[PDB]
Amino acid sequence: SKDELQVLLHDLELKLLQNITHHITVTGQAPTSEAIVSAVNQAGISGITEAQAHIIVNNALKLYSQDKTGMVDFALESGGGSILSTRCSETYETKTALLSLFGVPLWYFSQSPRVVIQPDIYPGNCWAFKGSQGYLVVRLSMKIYPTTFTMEHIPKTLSPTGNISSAPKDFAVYGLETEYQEEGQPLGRFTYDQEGDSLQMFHTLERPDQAFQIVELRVLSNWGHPEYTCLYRFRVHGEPIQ
Repeated sequence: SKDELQVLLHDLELKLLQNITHHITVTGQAPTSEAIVSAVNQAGISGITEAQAHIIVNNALKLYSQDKTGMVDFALESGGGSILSTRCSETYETKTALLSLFGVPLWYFSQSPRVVIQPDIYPGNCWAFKGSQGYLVVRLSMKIYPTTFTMEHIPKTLSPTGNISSAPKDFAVYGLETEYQEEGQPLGRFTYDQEGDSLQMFHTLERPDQAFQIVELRVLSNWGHPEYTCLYRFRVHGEPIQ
């Protein structure tokens, strides 16, 4: 069926993306055209050319073009961070067309808020909530003075119409002393810029007076999508208590 098809192409793309991501993480470079030919072959399609592989790699680099820093991420799940799901907006499921590694649009499905704290970024692998206002609360792996936040979204070059209207725009960040604190300490108000890079960093105006192990992200608006907002990744940086 056409569904099974879109699924298999999605899984094929993901294999290639995981390959490329792994290689960049370890070596700091994209793999050669030849390694890509080989990975495509392992995934079950032989006879890809070098020119085709080079196109696949440049398409991948549309997404992985910033060499990101080694700033420790205390929200990252595999580092011990976790979502306090009871305090997030209700998940809203979406199906969105994005430009794939293969140059054609594919269907992608948004997921649960746990994707917000998974490593790296992958097309369509975002958490959607309904409307343009939402809440996410993350328990950090360590108690820290939070000093910097990173928000990531896919670039417009992955949209078949060069458009990311469902991306977060205005947001605010709060430190929560406990899981029940209704009103948290304001850590900052920022705006994700649809004219900026995929990965964007946001710094507190001052070093906070207090350290937190719980952080609340409030998305206050989006870039114009009438039905929902899509959040890909949120990272939390700072200094552990001494």
